[PDB]
Amino acid sequence: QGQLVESGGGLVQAGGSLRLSCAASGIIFRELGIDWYRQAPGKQRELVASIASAGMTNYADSVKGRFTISRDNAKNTVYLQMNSLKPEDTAVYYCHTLPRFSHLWGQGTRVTVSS
Amino acid sequence: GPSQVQLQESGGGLVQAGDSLRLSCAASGRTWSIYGMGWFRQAPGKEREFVAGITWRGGNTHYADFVKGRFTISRDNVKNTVYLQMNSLKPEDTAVYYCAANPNPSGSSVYRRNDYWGQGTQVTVSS
Repeated sequence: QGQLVESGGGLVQAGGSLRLSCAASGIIFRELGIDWYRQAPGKQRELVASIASAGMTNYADSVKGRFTISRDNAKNTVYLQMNSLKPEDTAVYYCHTLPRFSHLWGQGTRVTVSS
Repeated sequence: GPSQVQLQESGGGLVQAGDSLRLSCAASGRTWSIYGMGWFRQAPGKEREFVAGITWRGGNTHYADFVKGRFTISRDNVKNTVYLQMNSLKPEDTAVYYCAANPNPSGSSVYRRNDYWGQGTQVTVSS
């Protein structure tokens, strides 16, 4: 099966910072690349940040320099450090990986940026 | 020819030395059976050769010796796309760039050592 449990998020003032967490279970976490996705209003769900099992990271253009993805293999969790938040970033954020043939998604944590 | 998994390059074009360019490859079909992808270049008069590769579920990468840290390959296994960020392009990089999926250990050539191939996109570097 496998389960991704996201935590953190919520309402935050623009210019402030949040930190999301995603605890994994039922999967071999060390061998998998983990991704953060988000679905903004009116837009298709898009990739936000990726971290490979070897540690390399990729970021969408609109979050470069503001977000940081990192993993703790001992805790089987991945973090998304969001700095300098903007209403651009208001979306439902999803933790993701692909253990076998079916996509494994977290429940979806909402991030709402106010002014 | 046609295949289970279809690949589609785009983003090629004409640039000058020192410029950057980003290729992308849209995978379709039985995308769940994709285990690895790679970017290859077919230089004028030359057999296509490996440029960069990536594992589909691990996201781990590897680069040819002429890349020299200039290129970066990444994938989106939800959107079923693989990207090649090409920085500091040189005239020697001018080639047709091909997208490929699933290396195969048996095969008498690079072409036959990958199960799925795109159709290529031209990258031309002047100056």
